[PDB]
Amino acid sequence: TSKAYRAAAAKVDRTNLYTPLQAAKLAKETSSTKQDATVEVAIRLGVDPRKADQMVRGTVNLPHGTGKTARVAVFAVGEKADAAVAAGADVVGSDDLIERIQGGWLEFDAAIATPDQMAKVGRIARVLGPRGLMPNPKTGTVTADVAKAVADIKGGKINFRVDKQANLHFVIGKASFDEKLLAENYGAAIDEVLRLKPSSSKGRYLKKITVSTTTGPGIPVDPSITRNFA
Amino acid sequence: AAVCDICGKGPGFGKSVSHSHRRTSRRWDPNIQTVHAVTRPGGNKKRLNVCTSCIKAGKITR
Amino acid sequence: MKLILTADVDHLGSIGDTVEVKDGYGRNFLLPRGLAIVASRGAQKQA
RNA sequence: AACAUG
RNA sequence: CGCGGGGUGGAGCAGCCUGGUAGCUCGUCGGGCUCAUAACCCGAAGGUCGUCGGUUCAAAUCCGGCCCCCGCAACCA
RNA sequence: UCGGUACGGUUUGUGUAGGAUAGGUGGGAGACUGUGAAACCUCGACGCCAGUUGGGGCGGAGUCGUUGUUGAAAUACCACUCUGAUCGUAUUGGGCAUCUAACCUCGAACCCUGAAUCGGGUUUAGGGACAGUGCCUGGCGGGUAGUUUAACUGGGGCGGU
RNA sequence: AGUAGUGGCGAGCGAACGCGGAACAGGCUAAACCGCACGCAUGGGUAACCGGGUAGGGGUUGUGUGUGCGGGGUUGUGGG
Ligand SMILES: [Mg+2]
Ligand SMILES: [Mg+2]
Ligand SMILES: [Mg+2]
Ligand SMILES: [Mg+2]
Ligand SMILES: [Mg+2]
Ligand SMILES: [Mg+2]
Ligand SMILES: [Mg+2]
Ligand SMILES: [Mg+2]
Ligand SMILES: [Mg+2]
Ligand SMILES: [Mg+2]
Ligand SMILES: [Zn+2]
Repeated sequence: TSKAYRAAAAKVDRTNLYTPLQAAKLAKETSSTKQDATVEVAIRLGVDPRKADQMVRGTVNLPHGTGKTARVAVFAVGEKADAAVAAGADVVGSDDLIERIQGGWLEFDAAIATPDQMAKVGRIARVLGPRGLMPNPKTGTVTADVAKAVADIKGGKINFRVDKQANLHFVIGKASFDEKLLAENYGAAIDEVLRLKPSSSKGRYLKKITVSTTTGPGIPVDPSITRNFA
Repeated sequence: AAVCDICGKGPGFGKSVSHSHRRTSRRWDPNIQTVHAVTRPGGNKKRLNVCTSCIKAGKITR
Repeated sequence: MKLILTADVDHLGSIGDTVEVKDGYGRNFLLPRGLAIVASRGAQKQA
């Protein structure tokens, strides 16, 4: 109320556009007084998500990770569970896994369902609604190759999906990361958005972008720099 | 009027072209305005027809 | 066009200096009444 | 406001 | 060709800018009311919400797909 | 006197269970003088769903929220958005009303003028940035103009082709 | 050369570059600036000017600008 709002205008300025060098710098200076946080990047695209052919959805790999625990639940039995027991599946259960989740146990950060289990995991996806824990074949979580699917979560491969009002929101890593671990994540962030530009888009594509945190203010960032993030 | 009393700029004739490219004759008339001009400050006023490209310069006084 | 005004004109400026005028306030009011002159040679008569 | 018949 | 509106029960229409009941009037049947008949009042019957396919917890309402209808503008193989 | 544009500030929204599903997405789960809309007092609509957390004019002398769970459900924080309202900055544009000096007067008097219901010039009484005209532009336009209105056909016309 | 092209690319319309001849020729002004007159302004040792310098004297006709008439000027290797 008092300290958090007065800490905004002492460092950043609204009208002054900031470089991607200075944005990650102020991301280290804003979150230093409070605890650690996730440096949030909000992207305002110039497409309409209401048209289904202009729908933007894809993946993007963070080579420096994001600092996430990644409790990956794997829905597999038999030799499909043997392909993930060496991949890093922490909880390998049985056919009663339908009943353990409905009892009040939702302690997993990722859900990977094999196609041999998709007739039974579909009863679990109702309680996994708002927090975003249901298995999705469009994001690469429903496949027969679950050995490489565990390492996709541990590397921090973010699955982005544009909202109702064309405002992307993207994470790059924790506040404990350096100025170059976040910038190379931010350097590979915008370019994969430009590769995921739709076909029939008009106007200016990446109009507004900013850098924010969990419990702090934002950073005005200039889309003019798409080449020199390093 | 359509003749400037100073520079002699009269009208020009041309054609008015439609969408079916039917050409008929119209006339480009100059922007002739009336002025009450003096020859020395405080003297009498003579009425003239001048064009607006001479009022924009200093060919007359008022 | 620019002018050099001689007398005191309100909301327009002081005396001696040049001023911007909107070309119809000049030759209808300022120039026939003698309150202003054109600025071609008057910049040296002012100096 | 309301209706009229045998 | 471009803009932005319209389609709902046997008939005539609300509801659509705010996603959730889907209705009212007329007509058909049956019942009330009256000494009795008209007039009146009520219930029930009657819905592919023009069609499909997605968004979506959920669509008559939002977006596209065609299907007929209309308004204004366009229309130099 | 009004309006939209970029940006900034505040505020607005929602079913039976919940600070009425933050309205929506994405992050993230402890933040600061919050007594209590008892007061001095909170809205301009919301006072219907549901009473809003500001009109902080105050009491600052202390503490709420983040922890429990339920429709799908989170509830502090807090993000940049959506609908409506408002303030401020900057820019741009349109109405309405006074002024006189461009312009207009078939209003008047005087003079050129000896003979002038023409014309011009001077003074005065009024209209006034409107009208009229030039250029560019949309409409309306048998008022007017140039032309078109096919062929077969037991004759042309009607049907048919 | 009825060529390049141009055309309800219909009917049609229609160049130039260049080569061969006929005939040959080039001249004045405006402006900058310096004077004279007229017109306006500014100023009385504030200051100059009186052909330049040299010295004094004059003891205000200097200084600036507007309008005509003389001087100066006429170029593409740029000329003034
Ligand atoms: Mg004449
Ligand atoms: Mg001609
Ligand atoms: Mg002709
Ligand atoms: Mg011109
Ligand atoms: Mg002008
Ligand atoms: Mg005719
Ligand atoms: Mg003819
Ligand atoms: Mg016949
Ligand atoms: Mg020759
Ligand atoms: Mg000369
Ligand atoms: Zn003229």
